[PDB]
Amino acid sequence: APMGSDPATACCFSYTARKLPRNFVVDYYETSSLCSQPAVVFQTKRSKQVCADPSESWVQEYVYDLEL
Ligand SMILES: [Zn+2]
Ligand SMILES: [Zn+2]
Ligand SMILES: [Zn+2]
Repeated sequence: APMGSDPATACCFSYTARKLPRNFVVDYYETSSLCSQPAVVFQTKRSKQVCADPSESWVQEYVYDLEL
């Protein structure tokens, strides 16, 4: 899951290989450009924080859905 728990500095070294159901995703943040790779981290109803590849369409669609 990300290394660290502060959205300002936590980094992802892998991405989820499963699609998260929209009904279980409740929040997100973007990882810092200081991290080795870009990532969105989604928080879920099971209290997980899940790294995801921002180049995937569904990740972008969920981010807009949460933000706006
Ligand atoms: Zn939040
Ligand atoms: Zn779409
Ligand atoms: Zn904001």
